[PDB]
Amino acid sequence: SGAIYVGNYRVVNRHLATHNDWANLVWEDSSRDLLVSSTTAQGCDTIARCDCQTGVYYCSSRRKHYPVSFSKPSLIFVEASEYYPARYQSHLMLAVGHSEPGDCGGILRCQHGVVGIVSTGGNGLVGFADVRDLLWLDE
Ligand SMILES: NC(=O)[C@H]1CCCN(C(=O)Cc2ccnc(Cl)n2)C1
Ligand SMILES: [Zn+2]
Repeated sequence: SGAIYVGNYRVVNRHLATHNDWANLVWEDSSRDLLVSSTTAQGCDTIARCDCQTGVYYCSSRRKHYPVSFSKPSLIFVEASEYYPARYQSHLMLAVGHSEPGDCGGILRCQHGVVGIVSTGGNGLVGFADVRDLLWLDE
């Protein structure tokens, strides 16, 4: 679990969005596993606007942060799960690191701010849904 709170927006994994997220929907994209909902309170986070390919992510299944080198956002095949059919997930970045299903929502940060959230993983890989191109989150 986990979310990014920026301005009057809450960014979550689309497959983990609650009834309240869908009732306050701003934007969602099944191909990116992202959903953004509106909030009444001002958020605590800031979004990176950069091309970093190194950063640190929070891994809830280890209660620890790990440093990672990650690939640029791209279209990557993701096998079928209870949440989605087999498909290509866009704007996804992979890195070598530990993750389990409940780790989705953990934040990946670089020196400039939030880069994205854990969205996929397995066999010593961890995939992050990028949010750096969503310029409207700040404006
Ligand atoms: N974005 C998706 O299609 C995911 C939806 C939930 C299921 N899924 C996974 O990858 C599950 C999983 C295993 C190990 N580590 C992590 Cl962070 N997630 C795929
Ligand atoms: Zn950066």
